[PDB]
Amino acid sequence: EVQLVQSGGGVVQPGRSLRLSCSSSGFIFSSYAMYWVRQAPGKGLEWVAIIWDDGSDQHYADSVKGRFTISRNDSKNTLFLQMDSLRPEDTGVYFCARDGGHGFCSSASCFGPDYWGQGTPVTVSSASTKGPSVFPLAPSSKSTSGGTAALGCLVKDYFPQPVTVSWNSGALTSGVHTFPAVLQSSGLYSLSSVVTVPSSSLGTQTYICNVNHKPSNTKVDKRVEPKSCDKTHTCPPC
Amino acid sequence: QSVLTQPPSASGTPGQRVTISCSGTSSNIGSSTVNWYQQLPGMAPKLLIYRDAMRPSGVPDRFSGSKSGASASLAIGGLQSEDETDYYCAAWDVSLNAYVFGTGTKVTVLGQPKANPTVTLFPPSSEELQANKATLVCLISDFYPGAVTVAWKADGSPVKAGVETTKPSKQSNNKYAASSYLSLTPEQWKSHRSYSCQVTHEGSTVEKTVAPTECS
Repeated sequence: EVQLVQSGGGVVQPGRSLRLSCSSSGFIFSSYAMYWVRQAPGKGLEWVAIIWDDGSDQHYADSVKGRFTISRNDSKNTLFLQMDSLRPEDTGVYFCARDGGHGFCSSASCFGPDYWGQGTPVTVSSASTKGPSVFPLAPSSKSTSGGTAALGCLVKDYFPQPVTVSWNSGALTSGVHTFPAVLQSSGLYSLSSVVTVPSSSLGTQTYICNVNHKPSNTKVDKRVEPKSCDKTHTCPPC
Repeated sequence: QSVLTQPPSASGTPGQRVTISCSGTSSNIGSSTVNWYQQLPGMAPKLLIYRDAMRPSGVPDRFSGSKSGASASLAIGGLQSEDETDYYCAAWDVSLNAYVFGTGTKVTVLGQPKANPTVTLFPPSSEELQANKATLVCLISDFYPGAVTVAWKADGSPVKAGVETTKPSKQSNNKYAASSYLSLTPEQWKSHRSYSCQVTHEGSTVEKTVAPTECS
Protein backbone atom coordinates (compact mmCIF):
# COMPACT_ATOMS: atom_id res chain seq x y z
CA GLU A 1 0.00 0.00 0.00
CA VAL A 2 1.29 3.40 -1.10
CA GLN A 3 2.14 5.32 2.11
CA LEU A 4 3.15 9.01 1.67
CA VAL A 5 4.11 11.13 4.73
CA GLN A 6 5.37 14.73 5.02
CA SER A 7 7.31 16.00 7.89
CA GLY A 8 8.13 19.62 7.85
CA GLY A 9 8.07 23.02 9.55
CA GLY A 10 5.10 24.94 10.99
CA VAL A 11 5.24 28.56 12.20
CA VAL A 12 7.96 30.82 10.80
CA GLN A 13 8.64 34.53 10.45
CA PRO A 14 8.32 35.92 6.96
CA GLY A 15 11.70 35.81 5.29
CA ARG A 16 12.72 32.67 6.96
CA SER A 17 12.97 29.13 5.60
CA LEU A 18 11.68 25.60 6.05
CA ARG A 19 12.34 22.24 4.51
CA LEU A 20 9.46 19.88 4.01
CA SER A 21 10.38 16.20 3.68
CA CYS A 22 8.02 13.48 2.31
CA SER A 23 8.91 9.87 2.57
CA SER A 24 7.19 7.26 0.51
CA SER A 25 6.35 3.58 1.00
CA GLY A 26 4.54 0.73 -0.82
CA PHE A 27 5.92 1.60 -4.27
CA ILE A 28 9.10 1.93 -6.38
CA PHE A 29 9.65 5.72 -5.95
CA SER A 30 12.34 5.96 -8.57
CA SER A 31 9.75 5.06 -11.15
CA TYR A 32 7.20 7.77 -10.37
CA ALA A 33 7.11 11.61 -10.67
CA MET A 34 6.15 13.42 -7.49
CA TYR A 35 4.20 16.61 -6.79
CA TRP A 36 4.03 19.14 -4.07
CA VAL A 37 0.59 20.75 -3.62
CA ARG A 38 -0.50 23.30 -1.02
CA GLN A 39 -3.77 24.70 0.16
CA ALA A 40 -4.19 27.91 2.05
CA PRO A 41 -6.93 27.60 4.57
CA GLY A 42 -10.47 27.62 3.27
CA LYS A 43 -9.22 28.10 -0.26
CA GLY A 44 -8.83 25.58 -3.11
CA LEU A 45 -5.90 23.35 -3.93
CA GLU A 46 -2.87 25.14 -5.40
CA TRP A 47 -0.10 23.29 -7.30
CA VAL A 48 3.48 24.23 -6.32
CA ALA A 49 5.82 21.85 -8.23
CA ILE A 50 6.55 18.61 -10.14
CA ILE A 51 9.82 16.67 -10.37
CA TRP A 52 10.49 13.90 -12.84
CA ASP A 53 11.03 10.28 -11.97
CA ASP A 54 14.76 10.76 -12.33
CA GLY A 55 14.83 14.35 -11.33
CA SER A 56 16.37 15.29 -14.72
CA ASP A 57 13.88 18.08 -14.76
CA GLN A 58 11.35 19.79 -12.47
CA HIS A 59 8.72 22.47 -12.81
CA TYR A 60 7.39 25.12 -10.42
CA ALA A 61 4.35 27.34 -10.13
CA ASP A 62 4.88 30.97 -11.03
CA SER A 63 4.37 31.99 -7.44
CA VAL A 64 6.66 29.58 -5.79
CA LYS A 65 9.13 30.11 -8.67
CA GLY A 66 12.66 30.85 -7.61
CA ARG A 67 11.93 30.76 -3.94
CA PHE A 68 11.09 27.08 -3.61
CA THR A 69 12.97 23.94 -4.62
CA ILE A 70 11.80 20.40 -5.32
CA SER A 71 14.50 17.88 -4.56
CA ARG A 72 14.36 14.11 -4.58
CA ASN A 73 16.52 11.37 -3.08
CA ASP A 74 15.74 8.19 -5.03
CA SER A 75 18.07 6.48 -2.55
CA LYS A 76 16.57 7.10 0.88
CA ASN A 77 13.09 7.30 -0.72
CA THR A 78 12.31 10.94 0.00
CA LEU A 79 10.87 14.02 -1.76
CA PHE A 80 11.92 17.44 -0.41
CA LEU A 81 10.72 21.03 -0.74
CA GLN A 82 13.20 23.73 0.11
CA MET A 83 11.29 26.86 0.92
CA ASP A 84 13.49 29.93 1.07
CA SER A 85 12.27 33.46 1.40
CA LEU A 86 8.89 32.45 2.95
CA ARG A 87 6.13 35.05 2.36
CA PRO A 88 2.92 35.24 4.51
CA GLU A 89 1.01 34.02 1.50
CA ASP A 90 2.86 30.72 1.72
CA THR A 91 0.65 29.69 4.59
CA GLY A 92 -1.20 26.43 4.42
CA VAL A 93 -0.98 22.74 4.26
CA TYR A 94 1.58 21.19 2.02
CA PHE A 95 0.76 17.80 0.45
CA CYS A 96 2.99 15.44 -1.56
CA ALA A 97 1.33 13.26 -4.15
CA ARG A 98 2.33 10.78 -6.79
CA ASP A 99 1.99 11.03 -10.54
CA GLY A 100 0.51 7.67 -11.46
CA GLY A 101 2.15 7.80 -14.84
CA HIS A 102 5.40 6.85 -16.50
CA GLY A 103 7.30 9.44 -14.63
CA PHE A 104 6.80 12.71 -16.31
CA CYS A 105 4.08 14.96 -17.54
CA SER A 106 4.07 16.09 -21.09
CA SER A 107 2.26 17.06 -24.25
CA ALA A 108 1.83 13.31 -24.87
CA SER A 109 0.52 12.33 -21.43
CA CYS A 110 0.00 13.49 -17.81
CA PHE A 111 -1.58 11.11 -15.31
CA GLY A 112 -1.51 13.52 -12.37
CA PRO A 113 -1.76 12.73 -8.66
CA ASP A 114 -3.06 9.32 -7.89
CA TYR A 115 -2.27 8.91 -4.24
CA TRP A 116 -1.71 11.98 -2.11
CA GLY A 117 -0.69 11.99 1.50
CA GLN A 118 -2.07 13.63 4.65
CA GLY A 119 -0.44 17.04 4.64
CA THR A 120 1.87 19.06 6.79
CA PRO A 121 0.99 22.56 7.95
CA VAL A 122 3.11 25.68 7.60
CA THR A 123 2.22 29.16 8.82
CA VAL A 124 4.22 32.15 7.76
CA SER A 125 3.34 35.09 9.96
CA SER A 126 4.73 38.41 11.03
CA ALA A 127 3.60 37.52 14.43
CA SER A 128 5.13 36.16 17.61
CA THR A 129 4.35 33.63 20.40
CA LYS A 130 1.95 35.49 22.62
CA GLY A 131 0.26 34.10 25.73
CA PRO A 132 -3.49 34.13 26.25
CA SER A 133 -5.01 36.78 28.41
CA VAL A 134 -7.79 34.71 29.98
CA PHE A 135 -10.67 36.86 31.11
CA PRO A 136 -13.61 34.93 32.74
CA LEU A 137 -17.00 35.40 30.99
CA ALA A 138 -19.46 35.51 33.88
CA PRO A 139 -23.06 34.31 33.90
CA SER A 140 -25.90 36.83 34.17
CA SER A 141 -29.06 36.94 36.17
CA LYS A 142 -31.12 37.67 33.07
CA SER A 143 -33.42 34.65 32.58
CA THR A 144 -32.98 33.05 29.15
CA SER A 145 -35.95 31.10 27.66
CA GLY A 146 -35.90 28.54 30.43
CA GLY A 147 -32.89 26.87 28.88
CA THR A 148 -31.06 27.66 32.18
CA ALA A 149 -27.65 29.44 32.06
CA ALA A 150 -24.29 29.35 30.26
CA LEU A 151 -20.98 30.71 31.49
CA GLY A 152 -17.50 30.66 30.04
CA CYS A 153 -13.93 31.84 29.43
CA LEU A 154 -12.62 34.26 26.87
CA VAL A 155 -9.12 33.10 25.94
CA LYS A 156 -8.01 36.28 24.25
CA ASP A 157 -5.03 37.48 22.15
CA TYR A 158 -2.71 34.53 21.67
CA PHE A 159 -0.32 32.88 19.19
CA PRO A 160 0.05 30.45 17.66
CA GLN A 161 -2.79 27.98 17.59
CA PRO A 162 -3.62 25.73 19.40
CA VAL A 163 -4.81 26.25 23.00
CA THR A 164 -6.32 23.63 25.38
CA VAL A 165 -9.31 24.78 27.40
CA SER A 166 -10.56 22.09 29.81
CA TRP A 167 -13.14 22.59 32.60
CA ASN A 168 -12.55 21.94 36.29
CA SER A 169 -9.33 20.03 35.68
CA GLY A 170 -11.44 18.22 33.17
CA ALA A 171 -14.01 16.96 35.61
CA LEU A 172 -16.64 18.86 33.68
CA THR A 173 -17.74 17.62 30.23
CA SER A 174 -20.23 17.87 27.35
CA GLY A 175 -22.08 20.75 28.87
CA VAL A 176 -18.89 22.28 27.42
CA HIS A 177 -18.65 23.87 24.00
CA THR A 178 -15.42 25.44 22.96
CA PHE A 179 -15.69 27.41 19.78
CA PRO A 180 -13.24 27.69 16.92
CA ALA A 181 -10.82 30.58 17.20
CA VAL A 182 -11.19 33.82 15.37
CA LEU A 183 -8.03 34.97 13.62
CA GLN A 184 -8.02 38.68 14.49
CA SER A 185 -6.48 41.69 12.66
CA SER A 186 -3.69 41.67 15.20
CA GLY A 187 -2.39 38.50 13.65
CA LEU A 188 -3.25 37.13 17.10
CA TYR A 189 -6.13 34.65 17.76
CA SER A 190 -8.94 34.27 20.35
CA LEU A 191 -11.12 31.32 21.36
CA SER A 192 -14.04 30.87 23.80
CA SER A 193 -15.44 28.02 25.87
CA VAL A 194 -19.05 27.91 27.03
CA VAL A 195 -20.34 25.44 29.58
CA THR A 196 -24.14 25.65 29.54
CA VAL A 197 -25.45 24.74 32.99
CA PRO A 198 -28.81 24.66 34.88
CA SER A 199 -29.59 28.07 36.39
CA SER A 200 -30.26 26.16 39.57
CA SER A 201 -26.71 24.84 39.70
CA LEU A 202 -25.29 28.26 39.20
CA GLY A 203 -24.01 29.05 42.64
CA THR A 204 -23.87 25.69 44.06
CA GLN A 205 -20.85 24.74 41.97
CA THR A 206 -17.25 25.82 41.34
CA TYR A 207 -16.62 26.15 37.56
CA ILE A 208 -12.93 26.80 37.00
CA CYS A 209 -11.52 26.90 33.44
CA ASN A 210 -8.08 25.42 32.86
CA VAL A 211 -6.40 26.99 29.76
CA ASN A 212 -3.11 25.78 28.28
CA HIS A 213 -1.07 27.51 25.68
CA LYS A 214 1.87 25.13 25.26
CA PRO A 215 3.97 27.39 22.97
CA SER A 216 4.10 30.17 25.55
CA ASN A 217 3.89 27.52 28.17
CA THR A 218 0.95 29.34 29.61
CA LYS A 219 -1.12 27.44 32.10
CA VAL A 220 -3.86 29.77 33.44
CA ASP A 221 -6.69 28.72 35.80
CA LYS A 222 -9.63 31.05 36.11
CA ARG A 223 -12.70 30.91 38.37
CA VAL A 224 -15.89 31.66 36.46
CA GLU A 225 -18.17 33.17 39.08
CA PRO A 226 -21.53 34.97 39.09
CA LYS A 227 -21.87 38.71 39.48
CA SER A 228 -22.65 40.00 42.92
CA CYS A 229 -25.89 41.29 41.15
CA ASP A 230 -27.40 37.78 41.32
CA LYS A 231 -28.55 37.50 44.82
CA THR A 232 -30.55 34.45 43.95
CA HIS A 233 -27.27 32.95 42.83
CA THR A 234 -24.80 34.75 45.08
CA CYS A 235 -26.61 34.63 48.42
CA PRO A 236 -26.30 31.64 50.70
CA PRO A 237 -28.84 28.84 50.27
CA CYS A 238 -31.80 29.74 52.47
CA GLN B 1 -2.35 31.02 -14.86
CA SER B 2 -5.05 29.40 -12.80
CA VAL B 3 -7.99 29.47 -15.08
CA LEU B 4 -9.88 26.26 -14.42
CA THR B 5 -13.12 27.80 -13.37
CA GLN B 6 -15.65 25.61 -11.66
CA PRO B 7 -19.04 26.70 -10.28
CA PRO B 8 -18.57 27.02 -6.51
CA SER B 9 -21.68 25.14 -5.60
CA ALA B 10 -23.90 22.28 -6.61
CA SER B 11 -27.22 21.39 -4.97
CA GLY B 12 -29.37 18.28 -5.30
CA THR B 13 -31.85 15.94 -3.75
CA PRO B 14 -30.92 12.41 -3.00
CA GLY B 15 -30.78 10.24 -6.08
CA GLN B 16 -30.62 13.00 -8.66
CA ARG B 17 -28.27 13.60 -11.52
CA VAL B 18 -25.91 16.33 -10.46
CA THR B 19 -23.25 17.63 -12.78
CA ILE B 20 -20.33 19.97 -12.18
CA SER B 21 -18.70 21.48 -15.24
CA CYS B 22 -15.28 23.10 -15.50
CA SER B 23 -14.22 25.36 -18.35
CA GLY B 24 -10.52 25.79 -19.06
CA THR B 25 -8.54 26.65 -22.14
CA SER B 26 -7.16 24.99 -25.27
CA SER B 27 -3.78 25.18 -23.65
CA ASN B 28 -4.70 22.97 -20.70
CA ILE B 29 -7.87 20.86 -21.10
CA GLY B 30 -7.85 21.49 -24.78
CA SER B 31 -4.40 19.90 -24.59
CA SER B 32 -4.22 17.38 -21.75
CA THR B 33 -6.76 15.19 -19.90
CA VAL B 34 -8.87 16.25 -16.94
CA ASN B 35 -8.95 14.39 -13.54
CA TRP B 36 -11.48 14.72 -10.76
CA TYR B 37 -10.57 14.96 -7.07
CA GLN B 38 -12.57 14.73 -3.95
CA GLN B 39 -11.58 16.66 -0.94
CA LEU B 40 -13.02 16.74 2.57
CA PRO B 41 -12.09 20.27 3.40
CA GLY B 42 -8.52 20.96 4.53
CA MET B 43 -7.87 17.24 4.52
CA ALA B 44 -6.19 14.61 2.29
CA PRO B 45 -7.87 14.58 -1.16
CA LYS B 46 -8.44 11.57 -3.42
CA LEU B 47 -8.54 10.49 -7.05
CA LEU B 48 -12.18 10.20 -7.99
CA ILE B 49 -11.86 9.87 -11.81
CA TYR B 50 -8.95 10.07 -14.27
CA ARG B 51 -8.22 10.27 -18.02
CA ASP B 52 -11.38 12.28 -18.75
CA ALA B 53 -13.83 9.66 -17.87
CA MET B 54 -12.17 6.64 -16.24
CA ARG B 55 -12.57 5.39 -12.66
CA PRO B 56 -10.06 4.20 -10.22
CA SER B 57 -11.55 0.89 -9.19
CA GLY B 58 -12.97 1.53 -5.82
CA VAL B 59 -14.78 4.47 -7.00
CA PRO B 60 -18.55 3.82 -7.14
CA ASP B 61 -19.90 3.29 -10.67
CA ARG B 62 -22.19 6.29 -10.12
CA PHE B 63 -19.55 8.86 -11.08
CA SER B 64 -18.68 9.70 -14.65
CA GLY B 65 -16.66 12.22 -16.58
CA SER B 66 -16.45 13.74 -20.08
CA LYS B 67 -14.20 16.20 -21.90
CA SER B 68 -15.44 18.46 -24.60
CA GLY B 69 -12.84 20.56 -26.29
CA ALA B 70 -11.99 23.52 -24.11
CA SER B 71 -14.08 22.38 -21.09
CA ALA B 72 -15.14 19.18 -19.21
CA SER B 73 -17.65 17.80 -16.68
CA LEU B 74 -18.24 15.45 -13.75
CA ALA B 75 -21.59 13.82 -13.19
CA ILE B 76 -22.85 12.19 -10.04
CA GLY B 77 -25.70 9.96 -11.11
CA GLY B 78 -27.46 8.88 -7.90
CA LEU B 79 -26.77 11.74 -5.48
CA GLN B 80 -26.16 10.15 -2.07
CA SER B 81 -25.67 12.24 1.12
CA GLU B 82 -22.05 11.21 1.42
CA ASP B 83 -21.54 13.16 -1.85
CA GLU B 84 -21.19 16.28 0.32
CA THR B 85 -17.35 16.95 -0.27
CA ASP B 86 -15.36 19.36 -2.42
CA TYR B 87 -14.85 18.63 -6.14
CA TYR B 88 -11.66 19.86 -7.93
CA CYS B 89 -10.85 19.29 -11.61
CA ALA B 90 -7.28 19.47 -12.98
CA ALA B 91 -5.22 19.46 -16.19
CA TRP B 92 -1.56 19.82 -17.28
CA ASP B 93 -1.34 23.12 -19.10
CA VAL B 94 1.24 22.42 -21.84
CA SER B 95 1.69 26.27 -22.42
CA LEU B 96 2.71 27.25 -18.86
CA ASN B 97 3.98 23.74 -18.34
CA ALA B 98 2.09 23.38 -15.18
CA TYR B 99 -0.54 21.29 -13.41
CA VAL B 100 -3.46 23.65 -13.20
CA PHE B 101 -6.05 22.94 -10.52
CA GLY B 102 -9.67 23.89 -10.39
CA THR B 103 -11.32 26.58 -8.33
CA GLY B 104 -13.53 24.03 -6.61
CA THR B 105 -17.16 22.98 -6.16
CA LYS B 106 -18.90 22.16 -2.87
CA VAL B 107 -21.75 19.73 -3.36
CA THR B 108 -24.72 20.17 -0.93
CA VAL B 109 -27.41 17.49 -0.45
CA LEU B 110 -30.85 19.00 0.06
CA GLY B 111 -32.81 17.22 2.78
CA GLN B 112 -31.84 18.55 6.21
CA PRO B 113 -34.11 20.79 8.27
CA LYS B 114 -33.27 24.41 8.99
CA ALA B 115 -31.88 24.47 12.52
CA ASN B 116 -32.00 27.91 14.09
CA PRO B 117 -29.04 29.71 15.75
CA THR B 118 -28.75 29.35 19.55
CA VAL B 119 -27.20 32.81 20.00
CA THR B 120 -25.62 33.46 23.34
CA LEU B 121 -24.05 36.88 24.09
CA PHE B 122 -21.48 37.82 26.84
CA PRO B 123 -20.43 41.36 27.91
CA PRO B 124 -16.86 42.54 28.69
CA SER B 125 -15.40 40.87 31.78
CA SER B 126 -14.80 43.25 34.66
CA GLU B 127 -11.20 42.11 34.83
CA GLU B 128 -10.82 42.78 31.19
CA LEU B 129 -11.97 46.28 31.97
CA GLN B 130 -9.27 46.59 34.52
CA ALA B 131 -6.76 45.82 31.87
CA ASN B 132 -8.20 48.83 30.05
CA LYS B 133 -10.18 46.89 27.44
CA ALA B 134 -13.76 46.01 26.37
CA THR B 135 -14.52 42.81 24.51
CA LEU B 136 -18.13 41.81 23.80
CA VAL B 137 -18.37 38.23 22.62
CA CYS B 138 -21.30 36.83 20.65
CA LEU B 139 -21.56 33.09 20.20
CA ILE B 140 -23.74 31.34 17.61
CA SER B 141 -24.46 27.64 17.93
CA ASP B 142 -26.39 24.65 16.50
CA PHE B 143 -27.48 26.25 13.24
CA TYR B 144 -28.07 24.79 9.69
CA PRO B 145 -27.72 25.68 6.88
CA GLY B 146 -24.21 27.15 7.43
CA ALA B 147 -24.96 30.71 6.40
CA VAL B 148 -25.40 33.19 9.21
CA THR B 149 -25.34 36.99 9.29
CA VAL B 150 -24.27 38.65 12.49
CA ALA B 151 -24.94 42.32 12.92
CA TRP B 152 -23.82 44.54 15.78
CA LYS B 153 -25.96 47.38 17.20
CA ALA B 154 -25.80 49.80 20.09
CA ASP B 155 -28.81 51.52 21.47
CA GLY B 156 -30.66 51.68 18.22
CA SER B 157 -27.80 52.10 15.84
CA PRO B 158 -25.53 49.85 13.80
CA VAL B 159 -21.94 49.34 14.92
CA LYS B 160 -19.15 48.63 12.45
CA ALA B 161 -15.80 48.86 14.14
CA GLY B 162 -14.00 46.04 15.80
CA VAL B 163 -16.30 43.32 14.59
CA GLU B 164 -14.34 40.13 14.03
CA THR B 165 -16.62 37.32 13.21
CA THR B 166 -15.53 33.75 12.47
CA LYS B 167 -16.79 31.83 9.46
CA PRO B 168 -19.27 29.05 10.05
CA SER B 169 -17.77 25.72 10.85
CA LYS B 170 -18.64 22.27 11.63
CA GLN B 171 -19.27 20.72 14.92
CA SER B 172 -20.26 17.19 14.74
CA ASN B 173 -23.45 18.22 15.93
CA ASN B 174 -23.73 17.85 12.12
CA LYS B 175 -24.61 21.58 12.24
CA TYR B 176 -22.72 24.88 12.04
CA ALA B 177 -21.08 27.26 14.57
CA ALA B 178 -19.84 30.85 14.61
CA SER B 179 -18.56 33.74 16.82
CA SER B 180 -18.29 37.45 16.56
CA TYR B 181 -16.03 39.61 18.74
CA LEU B 182 -16.93 43.27 19.13
CA SER B 183 -13.97 45.34 20.36
CA LEU B 184 -14.62 48.64 22.22
CA THR B 185 -13.09 51.11 24.60
CA PRO B 186 -14.15 50.68 28.30
CA GLU B 187 -15.16 54.18 27.74
CA GLN B 188 -17.18 53.65 24.59
CA TRP B 189 -19.00 50.72 26.22
CA LYS B 190 -20.48 52.68 29.12
CA SER B 191 -21.44 55.53 26.82
CA HIS B 192 -24.42 53.54 25.49
CA ARG B 193 -27.54 52.19 27.05
CA SER B 194 -27.64 48.76 25.34
CA TYR B 195 -25.65 46.54 22.98
CA SER B 196 -27.17 43.84 20.80
CA CYS B 197 -25.98 41.00 18.67
CA GLN B 198 -28.70 40.40 16.16
CA VAL B 199 -28.12 37.45 13.92
CA THR B 200 -30.14 36.67 10.81
CA HIS B 201 -30.44 33.10 9.52
CA GLU B 202 -32.97 32.21 6.73
CA GLY B 203 -35.19 35.20 7.22
CA SER B 204 -35.13 34.95 10.86
CA THR B 205 -33.29 37.42 12.98
CA VAL B 206 -32.56 36.63 16.60
CA GLU B 207 -31.30 39.24 18.99
CA LYS B 208 -29.51 39.05 22.22
CA THR B 209 -29.40 42.29 24.17
CA VAL B 210 -26.83 43.28 26.85
CA ALA B 211 -26.48 46.26 29.15
CA PRO B 212 -23.58 47.89 31.03
CA THR B 213 -25.43 48.33 34.33
CA GLU B 214 -26.35 44.79 35.31
CA CYS B 215 -27.10 45.00 39.13
CA SER B 216 -27.93 48.62 39.07
